[PDB]
Amino acid sequence: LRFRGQPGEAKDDGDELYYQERLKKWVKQRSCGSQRSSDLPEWRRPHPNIPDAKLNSQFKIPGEIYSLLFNYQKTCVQWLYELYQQNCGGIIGDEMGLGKTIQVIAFIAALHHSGLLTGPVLIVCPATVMKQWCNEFQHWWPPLRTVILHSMGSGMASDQHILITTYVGLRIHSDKLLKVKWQYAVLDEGHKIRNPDSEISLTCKKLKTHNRIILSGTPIQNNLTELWSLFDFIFPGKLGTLPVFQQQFVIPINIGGYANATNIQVQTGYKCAVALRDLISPYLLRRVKADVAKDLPQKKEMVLFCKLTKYQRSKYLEFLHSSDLNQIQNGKRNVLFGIDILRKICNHPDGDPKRSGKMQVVKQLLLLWHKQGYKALLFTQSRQMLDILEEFISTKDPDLSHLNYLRMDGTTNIKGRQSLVDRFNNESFDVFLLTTRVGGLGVNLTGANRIIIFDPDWNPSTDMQARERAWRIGQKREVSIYRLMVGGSIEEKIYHRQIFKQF
Amino acid sequence: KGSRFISTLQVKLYGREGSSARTIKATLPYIKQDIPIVIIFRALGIIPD
Amino acid sequence: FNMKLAINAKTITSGLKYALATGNWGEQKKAMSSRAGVSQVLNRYTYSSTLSHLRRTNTPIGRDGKLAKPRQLHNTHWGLVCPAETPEGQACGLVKNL
DNA sequence: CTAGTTGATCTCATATTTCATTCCTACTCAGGAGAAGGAGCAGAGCG
RNA sequence: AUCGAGAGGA
DNA sequence: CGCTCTGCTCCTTCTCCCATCCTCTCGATGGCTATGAGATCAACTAG
Repeated sequence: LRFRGQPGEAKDDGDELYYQERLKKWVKQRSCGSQRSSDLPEWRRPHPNIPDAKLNSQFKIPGEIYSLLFNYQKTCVQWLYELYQQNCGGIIGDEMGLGKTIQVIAFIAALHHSGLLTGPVLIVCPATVMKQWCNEFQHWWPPLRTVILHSMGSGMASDQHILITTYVGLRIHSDKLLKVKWQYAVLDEGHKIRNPDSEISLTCKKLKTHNRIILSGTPIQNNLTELWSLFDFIFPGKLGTLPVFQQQFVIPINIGGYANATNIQVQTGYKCAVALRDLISPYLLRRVKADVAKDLPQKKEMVLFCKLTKYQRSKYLEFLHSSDLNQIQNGKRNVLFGIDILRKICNHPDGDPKRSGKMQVVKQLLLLWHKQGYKALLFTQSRQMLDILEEFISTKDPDLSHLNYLRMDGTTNIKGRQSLVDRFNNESFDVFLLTTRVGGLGVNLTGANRIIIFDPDWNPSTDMQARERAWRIGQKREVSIYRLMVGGSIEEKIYHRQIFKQF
Repeated sequence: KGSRFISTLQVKLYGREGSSARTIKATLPYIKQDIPIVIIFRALGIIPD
Repeated sequence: FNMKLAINAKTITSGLKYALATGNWGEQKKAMSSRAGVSQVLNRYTYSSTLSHLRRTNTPIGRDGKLAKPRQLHNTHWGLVCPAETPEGQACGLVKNL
């Protein structure tokens, strides 16, 4: 169905058939010259990469990549090498920013030469992340035939060694490409899947092969709540799967683990979690910054205690008194909106900042730092709020946007996004409003000196991710985190709820 | 007594003495069958005719 | 203790209110023992228009398509209700007046 | 003619769990009339 | 608005 | 004359339907999730 009708669809049929067969647009843009089997005769002359692992006695990983690996990565890759030789999975729990992609590649270098793994290898990560990785696979080890599985018709058409693709691509066509002669498979950050009830989790399970490995920036200390679903892939024949765990460990964990108000203790639930957790010793790999983070400041944090005004206090209570949410019934639109509304009494209200204690706290802190000359981040998880905060600092109090304010929208591509990061870190800009998700992207704003959280996420360990970007190694000034919490409001209820996750 | 019930017992006189009126049966609380009064008398602790 | 009592207070106050307001004395969920024949509002056009409400009595119904035996004047009605004061039509004997 | 860039629209992951249960009729008159369906019975031919 | 409920008129 | 079979009579249960037209008043109640972010596709535009 297209406005142009069948005449337009005939054109679509042209390209459609071409995607399945050979599309000249695709041939010119992402095939001819891109390390294809007909190109590799030219590319492998620069990179014949003779595997030291097979060539030289007593070697496990080839020097071409091994010498690019850091001493700790060298160690971890050798550990992974052995996991493959043991026919088992594992968790590459190396801390964020240390690098794991090259470790996978170093491992692969050895696989198809010392391991004789001449067949297909599956690697999955985000599309822009793959733009980078595609070049890395191509320039690091082309002896393994490069196949990039981007799209359905054309991607699937390349049914041949190393397979490069994405999570979007998995939803585009992984139901067709199942068990495609995979000799080794690895997924990037395991928490790109994380959700136990997702279709991604089901997809991850579907991706079955000889040896299944997942990379991650997290540990197994107490993240089992979601690791149970990652175990489906990583340890299908070592620990079991999520639905097993749902009855095996989850039942006693849920019964006692939340400080049960009757007769069951947390320790019992914990002990069950321990029984599973501590099985993953020889399969857990972890590089730590204890021997890397040699030049950075103290990771400081605190919580602000903002009180409600007569106006605010009266209105969030009035909503609760007049809306009668429990007769509407619970989980309904206005009931659930109430959860956000009771927070919006200070985030909005619709409404000069004189009616909001939070807007007044932010005002005072930024004007202090205005004279201090400190760079600062604002932290907010909402576009409606991103613009409301901008209206606060531009239509209600212009001088706060006049402190060299900067912000990413997301519609801007990576070229512009990178310049936004650079703009804040360099003297050009002093204030930037940041969201956890762009913290995930790579917005490493270490130039910041002070950070105000206007409206955080509902999980301290995700707030952490944004903070880690702000605290990247190489930073030369101390940065304190200021959580703007409003006393008596639902923000404290939210505060304690997200603590319960961290707890 | 906070109930009232306004319930009822039925006494059935079965037509005519030529056949069916031979007996009288009563509809009793939660009972599936109508029961002859002589059975009821036994239940009442009453034996002698 | 003092929380469940608040629930009850609302429930009683508004529940009793509501039931009479709708004129149904059951669960209010569907055909729950309607008492629409009982609940109504004061007819205010004159003095006797209110006296009408005093004397009018809501009799039980014989559904539609039924009148005489009941409705038909019985001589035990003598002296208790006024046989002249009966509304005509569907209400013919439905409403009695003392 | 075509490559670049940027707006539009559709579809998606990662935190609250939250919380119990809802409850019985008390039962009142409620009908008319005629079809449809089963159940038992009685007698006729058969063994 | 959409039902429901109740009264009056022919 | 019993066996059997069948047709005959009775009983029991089920199912659907309440004139036409008009006028006013009351009223209750509805009316219940997300969330922007990301990515890819189309459209315009300039070299």
